[PDB]
Amino acid sequence: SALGKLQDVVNQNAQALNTLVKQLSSNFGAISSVLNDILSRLDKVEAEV
Amino acid sequence: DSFVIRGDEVRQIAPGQTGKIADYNYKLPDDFTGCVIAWNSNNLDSKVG
Repeated sequence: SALGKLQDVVNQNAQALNTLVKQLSSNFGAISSVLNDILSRLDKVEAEV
Repeated sequence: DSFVIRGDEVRQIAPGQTGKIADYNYKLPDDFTGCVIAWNSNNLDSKVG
């Protein structure tokens, strides 16, 4: 518990990085989180939305 | 752009659609700025023979 502040700083940085990475798997209302899956789907005019 | 097509091929003239007309002879770009005008001419062009 002596280096608790440094450990907390490192853990916060790592958690922020992990959250920013995991926020890619979200859909945000789209059809899928993978862009290649959306490309292999309805035409470009409808895929842009 | 003046041309004659089938009555069922009118939906293929719209930009970002499918069909043989929109993929083989006449395709509109995704940034088409204009209006599409069409009317029936059965008594004008079509012949009984």
